[PDB]
Formats: sequence, C-alpha cells, structure tokens
Amino acid sequence: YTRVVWCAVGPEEQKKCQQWSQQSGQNVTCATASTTDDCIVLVLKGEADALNLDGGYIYTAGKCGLVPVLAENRKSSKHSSLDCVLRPTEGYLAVAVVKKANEGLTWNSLKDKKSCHTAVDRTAGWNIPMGLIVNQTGSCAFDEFFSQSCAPGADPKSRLCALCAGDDQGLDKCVPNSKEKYYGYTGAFRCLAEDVGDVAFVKNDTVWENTNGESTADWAKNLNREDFRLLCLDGTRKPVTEAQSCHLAVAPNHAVVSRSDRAAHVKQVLLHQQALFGKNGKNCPDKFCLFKSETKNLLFNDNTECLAKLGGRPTYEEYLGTEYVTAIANLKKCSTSPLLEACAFLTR
Amino acid sequence: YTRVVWCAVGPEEQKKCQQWSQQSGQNVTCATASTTDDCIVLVLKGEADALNLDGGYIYTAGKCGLVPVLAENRKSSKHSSLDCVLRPTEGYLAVAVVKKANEGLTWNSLKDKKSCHTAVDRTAGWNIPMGLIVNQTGSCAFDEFFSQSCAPGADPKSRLCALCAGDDQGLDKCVPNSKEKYYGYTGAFRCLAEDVGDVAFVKNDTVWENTNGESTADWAKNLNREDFRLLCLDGTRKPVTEAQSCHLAVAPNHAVVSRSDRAAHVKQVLLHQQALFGKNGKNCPDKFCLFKSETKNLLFNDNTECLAKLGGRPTYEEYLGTEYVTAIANLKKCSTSPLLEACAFLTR
Ligand SMILES: *[C@@H]1O[C@H](CO)[C@@H](O[C@@H]2O[C@H](CO)[C@@H](O[C@@H]3O[C@H](CO)[C@@H](O[C@H]4O[C@H](CO)[C@@H](O)[C@H](O[C@H]5O[C@H](CO)[C@@H](O)[C@H](O)[C@@H]5O)[C@@H]4O)[C@H](O)[C@@H]3O)[C@H](O)[C@H]2NC(C)=O)[C@H](O)[C@H]1NC(C)=O
Ligand SMILES: *[C@@H]1O[C@H](CO)[C@@H](O[C@@H]2O[C@H](CO)[C@@H](O[C@@H]3O[C@H](CO)[C@@H](O[C@H]4O[C@H](CO)[C@@H](O)[C@H](O)[C@@H]4O)[C@H](O)[C@@H]3O)[C@H](O)[C@H]2NC(C)=O)[C@H](O)[C@H]1NC(C)=O
Ligand SMILES: *[C@@H]1O[C@H](CO)[C@@H](O[C@@H]2O[C@H](CO)[C@@H](O[C@@H]3O[C@H](CO)[C@@H](O)[C@H](O)[C@@H]3O)[C@H](O)[C@H]2NC(C)=O)[C@H](O)[C@H]1NC(C)=O
Ligand SMILES: *[C@@H]1O[C@H](CO)[C@@H](O[C@@H]2O[C@H](CO)[C@@H](O)[C@H](O)[C@H]2NC(C)=O)[C@H](O)[C@H]1NC(C)=O
Ligand SMILES: *[C@@H]1O[C@H](CO)[C@@H](O[C@@H]2O[C@H](CO)[C@@H](O)[C@H](O)[C@H]2NC(C)=O)[C@H](O)[C@H]1NC(C)=O
Ligand SMILES: *[C@@H]1O[C@H](CO)[C@@H](O[C@@H]2O[C@H](CO)[C@@H](O)[C@H](O)[C@H]2NC(C)=O)[C@H](O)[C@H]1NC(C)=O
Ligand SMILES: [Fe+3]
Ligand SMILES: [Fe+3]
Repeated sequence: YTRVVWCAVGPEEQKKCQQWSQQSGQNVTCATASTTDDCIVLVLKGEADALNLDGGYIYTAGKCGLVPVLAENRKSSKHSSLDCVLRPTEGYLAVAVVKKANEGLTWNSLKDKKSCHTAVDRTAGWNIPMGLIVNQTGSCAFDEFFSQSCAPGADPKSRLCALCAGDDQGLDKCVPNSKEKYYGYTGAFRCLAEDVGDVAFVKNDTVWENTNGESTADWAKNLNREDFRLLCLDGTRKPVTEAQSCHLAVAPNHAVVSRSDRAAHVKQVLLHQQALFGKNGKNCPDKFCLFKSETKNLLFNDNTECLAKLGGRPTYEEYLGTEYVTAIANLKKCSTSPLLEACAFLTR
Repeated sequence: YTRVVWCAVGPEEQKKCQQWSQQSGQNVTCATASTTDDCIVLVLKGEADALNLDGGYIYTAGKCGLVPVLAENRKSSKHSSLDCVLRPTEGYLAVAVVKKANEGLTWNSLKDKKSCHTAVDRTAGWNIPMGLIVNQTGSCAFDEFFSQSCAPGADPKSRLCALCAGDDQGLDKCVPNSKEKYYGYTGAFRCLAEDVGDVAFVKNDTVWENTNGESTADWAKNLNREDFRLLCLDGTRKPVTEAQSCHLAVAPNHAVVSRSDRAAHVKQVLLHQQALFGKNGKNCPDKFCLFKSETKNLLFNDNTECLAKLGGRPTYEEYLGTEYVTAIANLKKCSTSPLLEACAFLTR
C-alpha cells in the first residue's frame, strides 16, 4: 500500500490514467469503472484509493465514510504572489444558460422546457437547479418538470435521458461518463449549443471556455457569447459577463477523496505528482500533462492550476459547507439511492 | 422516500402546503386535486401519502383501505394536566343553526326549506342531518327534502347545488373545496348569515368563532350570536349557548389518513412538524404556523391545538365508532358514490 490506485470513470479517463501510471513509475496505478458511483464503490472495497469528484459526488463519498484530501484550484483574479498550493480556493459559479434567441425564457418559465445537465447528483448540473425547482414548486416530481432532458445517470428509459445521444455509434445513451456526447460541463453546453435543449446547467467558466474561438472543436468553433444569456433567480436575463450577479449558487471546488486511513499518503503522493506533471512542473509538457486532456476534463478540470491544501483536516460536510449540505439532503428526500442506503447500512 | 407527500384540496390549500414544504425543507411535499375524493384516489395510488379528513371522508378512505394516523385535538373545555398529544380527544357537536328572525322554523318544519351544508359526505354538514331526515321520513328521497341547497360535492345540475355561488367570478359552482364561498364549516355558516339559506348544518364551534367580533372577515365582522338559534331533535329552538342540550349528534374529530405501509412514517414526521410549526412551536409564528390560514380551515381546522396519538393502530370502524359507521352505512344504502362502489369489494 505505497502505490496510489486512481479510479478512472470510463475508457477515455482510463487511457490518460494508464499514461499517468507509466510516467509516475507505478507511484500511481489505475482501476476503472463506467460511473463515478461504481468508482466510489471500488474505494470503499479497497480495489482503489482515490479519485477527483464534483462536490455533489463528494456528498455520496462522504456518506460512505470517504474524506476530501486536496481541492482543484483554478486561475484566481488577485493575490498572484502566494503559491497556488497555499492560495485559498474560491469556488465556481453555477449558472443556467439559454440562447438569447429563445424568446421570453426566464427562470419563471422553465416548466415543460428542454434541459441539459452535467449529470445526476453533480452540483451545477443537478443539486443546485433541481434543489431550487423542488423548493419553489413544493413538489418532489422533478422528474416531470422538464418536457425532456439529457441528464446522464438518470433512468435511460425516462424523459430525463430522452435527449442524450450516446457515443459515436449512438450507444450507452445517458451513461454518466465522457463517452456520452452531452456528459459533463462541456457536453451540457454542447447540448444547449446544438439547440437540443432550451437550458443548460453548467458553471460560468464553461460558457467562456467554449465561445469566441476559445475552443478548437467544431460545434464550439464559431460560437459567440452575445448569442447566449444567463437566467437569474429574480427573473431577469443578463449577458454571460454578468455571472457575478446572475448565478444560481457558489459551488465548492471538485476535490480528491480517499479512505481516511489513506488521506496523508494520497496527499503526499499527489503534491509530488503535481511538481512533476502539473501546469508548471519538471515534465509538462516534455513527458506528460496531468491537468490537460486529449478530449476534455479527464480526471481533473483542464482549467486546474494545482491541487491545493485544506484547513485543519475537514469533513466532507465542513468541505462542502453547512448550506450546500442542507440543500443536497433536502433534494435527496425526493429520491432513493441504493449506494447511500448500502453505505448507511455498512458505516452506522 | 423520506418526503411525506401531503394532498391539498384546491388551490388555497396548495399555497399553504407549498409554504409548508419550503419551511419543512421537503420533509413534506404537495400533491393537489380539486376534491377530497380525488385526493383519496391519489393516496390509494401512492401519488400522495396523507391528508386530514372529516370523519365522513375517513369512512370513504377506510372502505378503500386507508387508516387513521393522528386526530385533531382542540382546546379542551375542562383542565388537562397531560400534553395535547396524549390528552383524550373530546368530539365536536353537530348542530342545526337558524336566524332567530326566521319565525316558525324548527327541526319539524325543515321540509321544503333552503339548506346550507359544509359539503356532501361530511359528518356535520351531511351525514348527521340527512341520516336523521332519511330515518325520520322513512324515504330515500333526501335530494328533494330541501327546496334548494348549497351542498358542495353534489350534482351541480341538481337543486342541492342551486344556492352555491362558486368563487370571485362565480366559476366552479358547488366544487367541494375552499374556492366555493359556501364550502365547509365557514361557507355553510356564511350561507345562513347572508340568508341564501334558512338552516346551516355546521359544528357548535363554527358559530362562536364567526359571531361576536371573533373574526376579521367582513361577512362575519358585525355578526351577533343573539341573532341565531339552534334547532333540537325535540322541536324546540334554544340559543347558541345551549349547544350541549341542542345538538344533532357527536362527531369524531378530523383525522390524518394514509396507507397502512406509510402510517408510521407519516405519524413520526407529523409529531415532529407540529413541535416546530404547531401552536407552541419554535418556528411559529416567525417561519410558518401549521394550524393558521390566510383564509379559513386550510389542511387543518384553525382551532387545532396539536394532532394527537390514537389508541393502538385503530381501523376506520374503531376510530369512527360502530354507531356512526351504521348511521353512515344506512344513509349510503339510499345513494351511490363512485369511490365507495369502486372500493366495495375490498371489505365485503
Ligand atoms: C361550543 O363551541 C365553543 C368553541 O369556541 C366553546 O367555547 C369555548 O370553550 C372554552 C372553554 O370550554 C374556552 O377556552 C378556554 O379559555 C380559558 C381562558 O380564556 C382557558 O384557560 C383556563 O382553563 C383551565 C382551567 O382549569 C386551565 O387550562 C387554565 O388554568 C391555568 O392558568 C391559571 C392562571 O391564569 C392557573 O391558576 C392554573 O393553575 C393553570 O395553569 C385556565 O384557567 C381554558 O383552558 C379554555 O381553553 C373558549 O374561549 C370558548 N371559545 C370562545 C371563542 O368563546 C364551547 O366550549 C363549546 N360548547 C360545548 C358544549 O362544547
Ligand atoms: C467566469 O469564467 C471565466 C473563466 O473562463 C473568468 O474569466 C477569466 O478570469 C480571469 C480574470 O480574473 C482571467 O485570468 C487573467 O489572466 C491574466 C494572465 O493571462 C492575469 O494576469 C495578468 O493580470 C494581473 C495584472 O493586475 C497580473 O496577474 C499579471 O500582471 C498579468 O498581467 C489576469 O489578472 C487575469 O486574471 C482569465 O483569462 C479569464 N478567462 C477568459 C477565457 O476570459 C471569469 O472571471 C469568471 N467570472 C466570475 C464572476 O467569477
Ligand atoms: C426534517 O426532518 C428531520 C427528521 O429527519 C429533522 O432532523 C432530525 O431531527 C431529530 C430531532 O430533532 C435530530 O435528533 C437530534 O440529534 C442529536 C444528535 O444525534 C441528538 O443527540 C439530539 O438529542 C436530537 O435527538 C436528528 O439529528 C435529525 N435527523 C436527521 C436524519 O437529520 C429536521 O429537523 C426536519 N426539518 C424541518 C425543518 O422540519
Ligand atoms: C516515486 O516515488 C518515490 C517517493 O517515494 C520517489 O523516489 C524518491 O526520489 C528521490 C529523487 O527523485 C530520492 O532522493 C528519494 O530518496 C526517493 N525515495 C524513495 C523512497 O525511493 C520517486 O522520485 C517517484 N518517482 C516518480 C516518477 O514520481
Ligand atoms: C425555499 O424557498 C423559500 C421561498 O421561495 C425560501 O423561504 C424564504 O426565505 C426567506 C429568507 O431566508 C425567509 O425569511 C422567508 O420567510 C421565506 N419566504 C417564503 C415565502 O417562505 C426558503 O429559504 C427556500 N429554501 C432553501 C433551502 O433555499
Ligand atoms: C330509524 O332508526 C332507528 C334507530 O335510530 C331504527 O330502529 C332500530 O332498528 C334496528 C335494526 O334495524 C333495531 O334493532 C333497533 O331496535 C332500532 N333502534 C331503536 C333505538 O329503536 C329504524 O329501523 C329506522 N327507521 C327507518 C324508517 O329508517
Ligand atoms: Fe461540478
Ligand atoms: Fe367535520
């Protein structure tokens, strides 16, 4: 138990992880499963040590006994002097994104509309919007709010997966990993852009990164960010530049989780793996780049500078925050998770 | 599914249930329908979990296999050293009410007069009076005993709905929910207090709470209990103070019902929701008051202290009393309702 076993979600993340493994000199090793839930189970079983997770998936990890180790830190706005690994994290902005053309679409008219989600149980994709919808309507029938959606991880037969497109061969529709066309921050924005859905629940950063020649890929090549607007809670629409006052909520940053008996080991190993393969480390881009992907947002968000430290060994609760923990728990009163039920049974 | 789905009857109850959901953090959720019967269908099919029913409606729910969970308890007449939840449940007094200026009018000259009813199938408004009238005239022809009525829930083409006024714009005449200005205890009494009717079938408490400056509603603002008499079975009229000597019968109190499989979960959640939002709850009146209405008697009677444990898991027969069940059963021999016929096979 000196090798750190990384859990990779789907085959695209498996490739990057294999590459990482070789260059690490087996200091880091790979297990795979097809979903993040499946990977959380591997860590519980001891068939893997760690992966990097959306705050939403950190809630599942936490309820099953896992702890946060290090957080994603992206480019800040100020305090450039302090070292990235010591520089306090900020936390992204969950926004609802429409095409300006879609006329008279506000927060207050989303009922019966078409939705694109990162995946079920992710913070910007699901917890935040569906938390607010459920609370506003006083109804747990979130599964019938949108006429149709692509929400990878949902029931593949339901209206919540109706819009999902699968891989190149239209196969594995709605499976929550990179191979599904509309999976993730990128996939959900691409679902809005190809006008398959009226609204997309992503983070502010995703909107910028795939408009005004900022991404090479074709679906996003010619996209211009005056053709997109942000929905605000009050009802108003605002330009994508207004996210600071037209966001649904502030999300905690994606973080690495492991068993509590492996945190310190995983911490120490990953700091060293960063100094090697991070943004400004000895062997990027010479050998291998840990925070860059052949496709997009594999193991870590491409927008990641470093993995940063946390204050005083925090619980998943302390990490995510009292308020976002109450919102998730409240939304989850409307659903049943076999994973959470198992974990309640075998952590009591 | 930890959420309890409450069934609100009509849009005024829906607004109160949405508030309740929000302040309970989705410990409670709202389904709605236009009528109590429709809501009993929702609970049967598991689309809703519970609602608070008049004893007449508890008989319909019981025949369709639902069980009583908790009973409404009002401020006792005597001294109770016990907590409201454990204090015994008294029962309310079913009375006939008239203007005193209606000379000649007794129990014995009711035939061919104008009646106001809380609604069809309710204990005081309907099962008590009409049961005695079918018994006493020896005829099933109770639909023609009064010349005209408001009895919300009856055939809106028949004379039983002739006097019903509906809502602001007189839409939804005779629908058995609070949009109908003459619906329920409040509505039946307002019907007598604007001389649309000659007799109103309500409970003792209804007259007190709406006479002698004791409500803010304009139709009631300037009512005097001296202007009203009570009809007794002996043929005499007495004042509203003689309710104990001048009542048609004793009604079992309104009670929450659910399916047998959700009863324990619904009991646990409600006992805790009234600790928070009941008469002496931490969060009433700052956040939400479970037993107050913007209008009147929404979800619960506004004169409800707490909801109170029953005996050991009773049935609808045990809760209602063999005497009332047989009085109801004999009145239903003269009539058919869809829900009783649909469910008849369950207990035959
Ligand atoms: C018909 O309908 C009507 C429904 O409105 C009924 O009228 C209502 O009846 C009740 C009484 O039956 C009234 O409510 C009472 O209000 C008093 C205070 O105003 C309240 O408190 C006293 O009662 C007992 C006495 O034992 C105790 O709980 C209290 O004692 C405590 O406090 C004192 C000091 O202040 C201490 O010394 C003691 O040691 C105790 O700590 C009080 O003395 C009553 O409990 C009760 O709620 C309603 O006001 C009245 N409603 C209206 C609007 O008029 C009527 O009963 C119905 N009739 C029938 C036959 O059912
Ligand atoms: C929404 O999402 C966007 C992410 O895609 C955010 O836009 C980015 O925001 C930062 C602004 O804080 C941009 O980073 C910049 O990068 C510069 C270097 O290339 C920085 O350094 C320069 O400026 C200062 C001078 O004071 C010094 O650090 C240094 O001397 C240097 O000259 C800039 O300071 C700046 O941070 C980033 O490029 C933006 N990305 C894109 C593609 O536009 C946006 O902030 C997010 N919105 C909210 C409200 O959070
Ligand atoms: C929504 O429902 C839940 C019920 O699931 C309420 O929270 C629960 O409330 C109980 C009793 O208040 C809590 O128990 C307390 O916890 C501590 C620590 O265990 C204990 O020592 C105390 O004596 C007390 O019993 C319980 O923790 C909690 N349960 C869960 C699952 O969170 C909540 O209050 C309800 N919210 C609203 C707004 O109604
Ligand atoms: C793999 O892990 C070990 C850390 O345990 C690294 O080995 C150390 O390397 C430095 C010089 O690079 C030595 O001075 C240390 O004494 C070594 N420690 C041990 C225990 O061998 C190694 O660098 C790592 N390799 C990669 C590719 O990350
Ligand atoms: C659920 O929604 C309601 C309103 O839509 C929120 O409750 C309001 O919040 C304010 C500020 O905290 C309270 O003071 C008001 O009393 C509430 N208004 C109403 C109409 O109830 C509630 O906080 C939301 N819950 C969550 C978790 O966001
Ligand atoms: C009216 O109701 C009375 C009861 O209030 C009925 O008389 C009872 O009938 C039962 C069986 O049918 C007898 O066993 C009891 O002895 C009677 N009770 C009393 C108190 O006398 C009567 O059948 C009803 N009559 C009509 C015409 O409906
Ligand atoms: Fe996220
Ligand atoms: Fe009643």
